[PDB]
Amino acid sequence: DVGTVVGIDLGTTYSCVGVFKNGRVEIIANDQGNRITPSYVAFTPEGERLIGDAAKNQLTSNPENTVFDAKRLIGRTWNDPSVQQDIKFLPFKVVEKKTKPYIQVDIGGGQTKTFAPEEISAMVLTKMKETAEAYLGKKVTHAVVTVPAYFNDAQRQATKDAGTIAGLNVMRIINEPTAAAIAYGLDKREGEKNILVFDLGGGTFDVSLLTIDNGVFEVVATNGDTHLGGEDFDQRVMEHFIKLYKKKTGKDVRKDNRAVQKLRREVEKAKRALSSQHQARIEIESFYEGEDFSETLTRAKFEELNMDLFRSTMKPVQKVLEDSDLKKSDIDEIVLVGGSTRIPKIQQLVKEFFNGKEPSRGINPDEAVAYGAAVQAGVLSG
Ligand SMILES: N#Cc1ccc(COC[C@H]2O[C@@H](n3c(NCc4ccc(Cl)c(Cl)c4)nc4c(N)ncnc43)[C@H](O)[C@@H]2O)cc1
Ligand SMILES: [Mg+2]
Repeated sequence: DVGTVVGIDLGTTYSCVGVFKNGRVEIIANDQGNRITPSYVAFTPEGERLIGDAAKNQLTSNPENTVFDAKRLIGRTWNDPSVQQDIKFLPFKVVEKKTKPYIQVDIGGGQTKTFAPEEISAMVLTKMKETAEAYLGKKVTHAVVTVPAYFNDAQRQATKDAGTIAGLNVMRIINEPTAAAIAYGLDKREGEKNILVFDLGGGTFDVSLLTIDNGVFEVVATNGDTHLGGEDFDQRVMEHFIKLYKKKTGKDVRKDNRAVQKLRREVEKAKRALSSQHQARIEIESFYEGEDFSETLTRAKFEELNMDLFRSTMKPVQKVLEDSDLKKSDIDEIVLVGGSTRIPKIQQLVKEFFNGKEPSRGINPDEAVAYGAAVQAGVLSG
């Protein structure tokens, strides 16, 4: 009946699925060979739905009908101030329907359709379910799904509802920082500890203070920045190169959406290289007006352009400690989650804040949450 329960991190920008099979957690790659699937859905004018990288890669060509960031809207009402602010930054249409922010898209043949946020998340969960079934060689009916620790009752229920729509019985809703702590085996220890989970992803920043007492977790405080992540650091670098190009050539490349997207792709790759080396060459064939682009970005320049944003991650950490009535020295483990925690300056700032205390390392920060969800899914599969 419940079979092999899957563990899914349903992220704002990226989702990840794991299972417990043959004595260990296995993070599952999708049909594109990727252990992460972008939380994107594109509606083509042929009536087809594209999910994941297939959808993300077609954003520039179909900017009104490619849906992403549905997690920012799920479990909220249309008139929630957070929703009214977020819709200002989203390129697809959002309308009031049944008190909620429904996403409106063209599906071809002169038809437009509206989808609740949980229906978009259900499409992402269906893909995660397909990924898991291809791996296991059998059907998947049950899941453990993670949510941000600050999610309220409506946000947790709407996430279980996205599972129902996808044909998944969401047996447990688990907090993302708790799932990361479980990945590190922090739940399998005698005694009591205070854990700070610092999660800096592609688009969001979450800090959580947890207590662990002989396998029992409590989320004591949460903070962060809802609109700070890796995409913001790429954007600072894009603006930098766009201004330098305008001063050198007198050309504003922002007029050509394709040129901007080629630059975005290469800037993101260069930022990644800058986590292990000190210079990165950005090369673009036929960037603008058919002319090739070839420039270098140093790690020093990358840090300067982003120094305020990197430093900003420190105030939510201090605030969670104040709200927990804990001192820096009371923190027993610092767990880094989210792909942006690979940035050396971010790791430096976290270590400096904690007076030289080394954070927990070793588990891929993009996968730690799904890994913890898979550990719990293994217990439930029996
Ligand atoms: N393949 C793949 C893939 C794996 C994980 C992710 C999730 O990334 C979340 C965020 O994390 C960022 N990030 C990541 N993300 C992981 C990643 C690894 C490989 C690839 Cl091809 C891509 Cl593109 C992304 N690695 C970073 C690094 N070394 N230095 C700085 N930032 C890094 C990334 O730019 C994004 O903003 C996205 C794609
Ligand atoms: Mg995450």
